[PDB]
Amino acid sequence: TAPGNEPMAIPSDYKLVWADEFNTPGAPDAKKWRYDTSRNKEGWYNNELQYYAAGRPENVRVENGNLVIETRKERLTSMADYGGQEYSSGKLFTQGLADWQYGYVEVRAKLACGKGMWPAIWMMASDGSTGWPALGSIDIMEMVAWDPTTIHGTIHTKAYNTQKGSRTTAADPCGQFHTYSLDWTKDRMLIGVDGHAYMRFDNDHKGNHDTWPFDSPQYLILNVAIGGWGVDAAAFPSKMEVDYVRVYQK
Ligand SMILES: OC[C@H]1O[C@@H](O[C@H]2[C@H](O)[C@@H](O)[C@H](O[C@@H]3[C@@H](O)[C@@H](O)O[C@H](CO)[C@H]3O)O[C@@H]2CO)[C@H](O)[C@@H](O)[C@@H]1O
Ligand SMILES: [Ca+2]
Repeated sequence: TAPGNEPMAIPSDYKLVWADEFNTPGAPDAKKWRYDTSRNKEGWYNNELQYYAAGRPENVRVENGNLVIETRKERLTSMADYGGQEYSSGKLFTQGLADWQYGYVEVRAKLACGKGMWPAIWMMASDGSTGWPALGSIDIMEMVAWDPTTIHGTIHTKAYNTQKGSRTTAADPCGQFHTYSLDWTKDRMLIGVDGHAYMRFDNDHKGNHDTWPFDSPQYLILNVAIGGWGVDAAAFPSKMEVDYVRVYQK
């Protein structure tokens, strides 16, 4: 419903303004990522089945130049925020550490596969005041591992949820790295894989928050949900590998 078909590349007049190359093995860098544990006791949205474990290397660890977000079948019943979940996973975001208004975002990633796995790379507005989905949301990459070659790119607004999205295919996305990218300006968003936009969403320039809520900063989110849109017990453990995040601006 938001088709695109054009090349995408880091413009020559843009600079790298922030990156996690994941050069440093161990815990993610607390200056760049926080853990989101906020709905662990209550259960996450979308009828999701995962517990998101914070400072737990079995779920979130930097290893051989990659962020590793790993889902496991275990019950983390010793955690004070445990919510009876049958699976653990990771969710990191830049919320309250780094956000961006416009930019070329590049995430190079090998995905987490298995029926139930729902790896994502997505953004939400730092200003949450208008609520969901009015605040505006950008899914650079969504995949559901019962359809594991298909890459989804979508935006969420008050007027559109009407959802504006598109899809493409990539070669063994869980067994090789691709670059999932967003090119966001005041005029439009492209979302692509490997230098090709398969998704285009234009600003109608009508100054209407319901249709263009993207004249304000967004933060970035990395996670593997389990269930919802994504359960094969044999598929665990499974992991998303992020080689780098790079953000460029004029
Ligand atoms: O249900 C009302 C609550 O919504 C919270 O927002 C959630 C929303 O409910 C949920 O459907 C949604 O899920 C995401 C998809 O929209 C898409 O962006 O891809 C994501 C990654 O796969 C997926 O998680 O996420 C929203 C944000 O957590 C509100 O935050 C809450 O205030 C409200 O009561
Ligand atoms: Ca790296």
